[PDB]
Amino acid sequence: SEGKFQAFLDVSHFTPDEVTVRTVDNLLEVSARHPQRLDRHGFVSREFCRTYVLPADVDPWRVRAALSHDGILNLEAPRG
Amino acid sequence: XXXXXXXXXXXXXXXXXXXXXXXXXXXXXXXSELRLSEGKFQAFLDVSHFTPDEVTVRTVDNLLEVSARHPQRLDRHGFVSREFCRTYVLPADVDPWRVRAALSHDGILNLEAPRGGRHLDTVNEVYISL
Amino acid sequence: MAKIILRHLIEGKSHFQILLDVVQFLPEDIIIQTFEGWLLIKAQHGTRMDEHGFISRSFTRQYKLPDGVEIKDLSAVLCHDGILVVEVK
Repeated sequence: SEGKFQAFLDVSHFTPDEVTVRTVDNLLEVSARHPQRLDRHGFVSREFCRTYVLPADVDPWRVRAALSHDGILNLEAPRG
Repeated sequence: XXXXXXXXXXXXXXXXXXXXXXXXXXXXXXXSELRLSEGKFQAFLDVSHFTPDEVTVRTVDNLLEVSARHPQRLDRHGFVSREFCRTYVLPADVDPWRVRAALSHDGILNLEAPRGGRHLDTVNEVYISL
Repeated sequence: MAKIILRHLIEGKSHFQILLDVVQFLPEDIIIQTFEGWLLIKAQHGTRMDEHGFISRSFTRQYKLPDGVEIKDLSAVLCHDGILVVEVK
């Protein structure tokens, strides 16, 4: 855990195509916004924007972003 | 195609039945695919696999049911049997009766029905009991 | 400041092969059963939402064996891309 501050967010609800992040200043954002999914019970629309407060020790640059086939998007940033 | 949908084209061998959908949007008031505009409710389907006698269309209330089902034939790979019962949801404005349908030589049913039969109203909002 | 981007994610003789095009027919719906020798499969997609209009299907196809073939050496596979192949390896 020490050295690199990583945040784990389950993006399983959303598609890998409709995925947005964007750094902007010290804070690190994450935007999704789906269209109406087919589903089993009926049509469903979902939109979520979670802003992760990155520390002053961690850079804006070299911020790695990867999502597993299970739907676990890990936003990591080395400090220093 | 790959996990991130990065494709690398391939055919070579034979294939089976079915098709892929056409251009359509959501969040409307009404609900190859539909092309229903303001006044004329039209549709289209790839019924190329089926013979004209095999195709049966009926408007059970407000739903234009397009039934198919064709027994085993020669095709190319072997004895193949198909079946499909695609139903369309017409708005309250469109008449359940007075629905036209045309099968092309290519094998495409081009359904049509005009809007103007009912007033078509409603919103209503319920309260939580807790 | 600048936006960050996400990443991740990765015949002739002695053999008989039959690759078919399983569209939106799920593996829970598709069933590949082999009798005496003829390779059979049925799609059968239930009455789903299907975006525009609610649709349903059924695609049962039987493929004849080339005489010298045993319904045990054949091992089928439904690839993620959509193409389901029944071949002997």
